[PDB]
Amino acid sequence: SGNTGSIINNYYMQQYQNSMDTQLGNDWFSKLAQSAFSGLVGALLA
Amino acid sequence: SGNTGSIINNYYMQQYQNSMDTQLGNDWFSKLAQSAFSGLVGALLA
Amino acid sequence: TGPTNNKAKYMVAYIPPGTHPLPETPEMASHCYHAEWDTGLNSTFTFTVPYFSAADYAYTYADEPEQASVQGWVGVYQITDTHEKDGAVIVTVSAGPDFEFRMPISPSRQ
Amino acid sequence: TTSAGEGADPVTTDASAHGGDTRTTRRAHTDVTFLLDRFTLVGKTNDNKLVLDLLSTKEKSLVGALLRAATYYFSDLEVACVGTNAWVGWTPNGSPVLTEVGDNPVVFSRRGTTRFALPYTAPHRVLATVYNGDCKYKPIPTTFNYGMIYTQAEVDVYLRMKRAELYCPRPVLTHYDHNGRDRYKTTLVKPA
Amino acid sequence: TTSAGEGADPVTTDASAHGGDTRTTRRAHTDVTFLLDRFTLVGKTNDNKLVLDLLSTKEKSLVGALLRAATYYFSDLEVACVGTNAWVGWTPNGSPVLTEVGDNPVVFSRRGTTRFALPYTAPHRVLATVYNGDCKYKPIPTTFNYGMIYTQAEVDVYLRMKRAELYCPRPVLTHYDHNGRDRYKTTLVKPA
Amino acid sequence: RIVTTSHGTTTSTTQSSVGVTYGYALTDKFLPGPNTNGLETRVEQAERFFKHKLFDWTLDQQFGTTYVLELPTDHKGIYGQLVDSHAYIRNGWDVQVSATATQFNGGCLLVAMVPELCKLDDREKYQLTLFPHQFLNPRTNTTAHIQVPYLGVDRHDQGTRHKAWTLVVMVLAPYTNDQTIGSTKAEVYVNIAPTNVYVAGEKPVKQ
Amino acid sequence: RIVTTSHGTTTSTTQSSVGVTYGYALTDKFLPGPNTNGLETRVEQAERFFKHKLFDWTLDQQFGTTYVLELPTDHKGIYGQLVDSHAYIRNGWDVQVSATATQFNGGCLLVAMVPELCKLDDREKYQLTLFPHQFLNPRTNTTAHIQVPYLGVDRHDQGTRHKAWTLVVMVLAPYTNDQTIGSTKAEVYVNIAPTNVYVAGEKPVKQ
Repeated sequence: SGNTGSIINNYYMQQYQNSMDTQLGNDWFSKLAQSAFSGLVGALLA
Repeated sequence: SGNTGSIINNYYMQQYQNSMDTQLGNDWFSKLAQSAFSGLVGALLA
Repeated sequence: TGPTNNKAKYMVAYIPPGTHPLPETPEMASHCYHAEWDTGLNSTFTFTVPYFSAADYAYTYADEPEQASVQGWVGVYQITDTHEKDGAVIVTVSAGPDFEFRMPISPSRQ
Repeated sequence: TTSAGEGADPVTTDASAHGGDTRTTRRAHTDVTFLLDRFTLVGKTNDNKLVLDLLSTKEKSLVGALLRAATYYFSDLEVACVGTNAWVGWTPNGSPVLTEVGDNPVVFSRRGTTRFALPYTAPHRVLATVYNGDCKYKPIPTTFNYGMIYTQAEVDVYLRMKRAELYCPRPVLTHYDHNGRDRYKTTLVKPA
Repeated sequence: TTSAGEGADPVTTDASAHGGDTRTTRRAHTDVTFLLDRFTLVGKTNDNKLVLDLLSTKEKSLVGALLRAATYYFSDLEVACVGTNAWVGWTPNGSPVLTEVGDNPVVFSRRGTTRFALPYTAPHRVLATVYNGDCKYKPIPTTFNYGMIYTQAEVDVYLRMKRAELYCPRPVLTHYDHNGRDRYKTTLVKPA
Repeated sequence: RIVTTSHGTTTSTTQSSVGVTYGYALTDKFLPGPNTNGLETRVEQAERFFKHKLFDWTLDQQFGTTYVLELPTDHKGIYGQLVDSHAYIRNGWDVQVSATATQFNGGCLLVAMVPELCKLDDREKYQLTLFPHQFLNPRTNTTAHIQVPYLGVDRHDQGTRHKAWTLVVMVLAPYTNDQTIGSTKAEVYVNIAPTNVYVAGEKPVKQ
Repeated sequence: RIVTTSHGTTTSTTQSSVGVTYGYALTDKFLPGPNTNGLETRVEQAERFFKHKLFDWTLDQQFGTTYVLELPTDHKGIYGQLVDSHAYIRNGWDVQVSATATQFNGGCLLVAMVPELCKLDDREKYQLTLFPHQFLNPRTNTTAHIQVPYLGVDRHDQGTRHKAWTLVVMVLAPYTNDQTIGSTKAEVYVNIAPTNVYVAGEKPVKQ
């Protein structure tokens, strides 16, 4: 992802290149956008 | 194609190396050339 | 935004480039891509400003030597209003479903 | 389309009402992650030190502006100090300020620039660009940082946000001045 | 072969009428793409700036001449600025002219030359080498460009067309001067 | 009662619709005849809305007051161009008429499309209801909508001159503003669109 | 060699055809793009022949003499109306050019459709054959016919200004009348018809 693109790869291990994410126990705006009304209120003619 | 020839390859991804082409919804001159008359008008003798 | 008893009727049009005397009347403006609507139970009306141009993309900025809008104009007219005491119409703008930006630039400074 | 705008439910329309189509769109350039994934110049070091604070980014630059368009964010970081200097060193979020880095991560220069990669080091799940903590508005905590660098000489510092995540959008205002004119206008690149 | 030449339908003949053969031909060297895929020197920068306009190519050079042999074209581009200078920067087609690149793509020099690759950035499906727009002939738009570069110092600029496509051929004239002589003649490379 | 009528790139949304009145036919089916030799053609680009102010409905106008608009009218758009390029033309009409008054006003206008209206006596006004029509009654609606087909002794008309249809708006009950919050007048506007336009017999425009 | 080309209500019959020259493409296929948002429309009524006198081919004109006609040209018919009603337009061209001389005259004209013709040097004239073309040679024919597609960096043009195509007729060999019965000059006429016309972006005509 992002603005990095080497068809080949990455030389150093993941635990060194980046921080490791953790979880306990999702794009609000995409969903919000998706939900917009795009129809027609009332009746259409011709 | 062109004047580039590395038996091996290209290191960076395509989306970075070049612009991506798009389509909507072919060599005129090759065709034109192909279509030229190369025969003989009239009758041949001997 | 007007009170219940104040009624009006509006219209908005997209005027293409090169149009000459930009229409000043509903009557003249009716010759463009347009939409007319009146007040009632629903307070809000949404209009779609289209994309016409010779090219597939347009510029976000305007070159210094550019006398007229290369992309035309949008005119909002009031055809009629019951009461001359104003009725405010809040205008707002959002990206259409097929809108798109390309070529990030940091235009930075002065 | 008429609608009951008061409720604030989104409305997005085509040109179909007027007989139109919809073009194919490719929004790769408005992708947040892609956008922030570039080096931005934040300035020069001070006494050969610089706290890594993303709020140091120039607010009118593409990155400075976009970062500020979100209330919360998270990212890893890359740094590049350009200048004639021998070595850039670093300490994580929460470490005491030192007189000399000695023994903490140190990286030597190579052809006038030193570039290296770092991990998010804050103690919070995410950071904020604004924080209404005891500043009663009437009509930034110590912890919000990515560490500190120490250099051998003065240099220009560049930051690059990696793996960026943004939450809760905020306004992005135009910064050009209309003056008195109606349209804005500038000289765009043209064949001479 | 006799023919009704008026209709303009092509006619291409062998030597077979006279008893001849046809040799095997390999036209790799007249391939348009191959031909334009090389670096051509367009000149030096000005105030350490240069608009990337392929029409800047020297019109008597192999590339300048061939590019002009087509009405329309499309290609990606590679740039190389040779000279003693620190860094070449760039902005795409349609961006306002700036005082400093700062933050837009920047590339540092390496052993006296800076070479890099770019994408076609115009808003048109293809560009033209000529454009009869309001110039009534009696017996070039702003948009036609590949962006602009900014440098740290004066340098020689080279352009290389990649993935080239040409449409609608135009004339290619000889540029040597016969003087009064019938044949042309020059000194060709020979063993000394 | 929200209804959006659209023609071409033009739309019209009303929130006080009272329905559409179809006059003499449910559709304007076009049956080509021998008068055009099969050379007629449809020009869809012309089928869009155009607007006009008809008059101001005021307190002094009394029963019988009549305003008319003969169709085809003068057009400064595509429809009008047809008239310069072709000798013969035919089409129907989609008519919307409005009188924007407050619900605290009173009175009533009768809106009708009358064919071949050369003259009208005052007694004949009591029977205008035999023609396709609708009513503008403030307490109820601010919009009227009548749709009529092409009509005539001939399959086509030779460019204007002959006005097969005339829109007529007449005061039945006078406008009132006795409740303090009403308006003192109501502007009357027309939103019309030609339908099924077929033209024939091309001639040079200009010189 | 009798060929009748017809467009709309206009026909053209020649008895000295030498074929049609298709330039750069066998057809002008219209592929709608995002620049029109799908609002463009075809206006077939415009696709018909119009005529123009280009010049008189005479005995004094020498090799290199050139007459051009930039397209689109001024039109006093339907096509011209499109320009007043719409902001954007696109179309191809079906071109017929004639020079009526007797078979006892001599000489030769080169007829070509050149794109983006801003300027032409005299040396470039020797290579005009790289453009779609045909020849007018009295001994053989009095008609030329070239058909070309819409061309341009943009899918549409903003009404004229930009002349993507320019018809060029140039003397190759000078006209002669050395056999007593020939004519002293040949008038050169043009018969053109726009093809596949699609317009978009409507604005008001008049005022």
